[PDB]
Amino acid sequence: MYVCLCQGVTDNQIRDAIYEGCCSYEEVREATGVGTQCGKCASLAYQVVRETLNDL
Ligand code: FES
Repeated sequence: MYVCLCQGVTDNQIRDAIYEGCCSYEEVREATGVGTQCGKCASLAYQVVRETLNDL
């Protein structure tokens, strides 16, 4: 699903960044651009990051 429409980031793309070593929401933002242009997606993006990290 889409997480971030401003940057076109999907939940799979967030997981891809974590599977390449990102270990925090901030690093996922650095790798994907999620949440950089407005406030709408931050809550969802953080939840996807946390669920993904907890499953590793
Ligand atoms: S929807 Fe993600 S930065 Fe705007």
